[PDB]
Amino acid sequence: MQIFVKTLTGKTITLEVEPSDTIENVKAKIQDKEGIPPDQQRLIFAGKQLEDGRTLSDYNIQKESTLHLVLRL
Amino acid sequence: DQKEEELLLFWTYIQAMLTNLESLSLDRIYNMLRMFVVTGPALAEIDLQELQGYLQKKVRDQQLVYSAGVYRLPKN
Repeated sequence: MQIFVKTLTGKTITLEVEPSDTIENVKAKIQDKEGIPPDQQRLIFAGKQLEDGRTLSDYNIQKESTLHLVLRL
Repeated sequence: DQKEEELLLFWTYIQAMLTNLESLSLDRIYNMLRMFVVTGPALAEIDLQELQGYLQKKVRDQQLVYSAGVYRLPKN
């Protein structure tokens, strides 16, 4: 399924994922697309920072959802 | 929980800003929100219309005044 990750530049990247993918794995796919190390990525959805060990389906993230990426140092 | 606590941090931040700058358009407050996102990322999903609605609650509750296309705090 398809999800979107919007960065603070307004750049929107699109991701191929499955509901069972971890947040860790989503950040690995972001790294593949932008060269951003996973430890620097905060992913935001429904007013929360998403925990690496949990899955998309744990957060009820459906296809076409937008995550927001905010980086740290 | 996260969004809500950080929205409170943003409001405090904006009141100080308004106290010093006297007034602020919706658009400048939005630009301030987008910069603030780096400090509290739980606000990342808030868009311009949602910010407007948030500021309008404050206007209804008389914590902001709106006229001349800009927001102001009541004089203190």
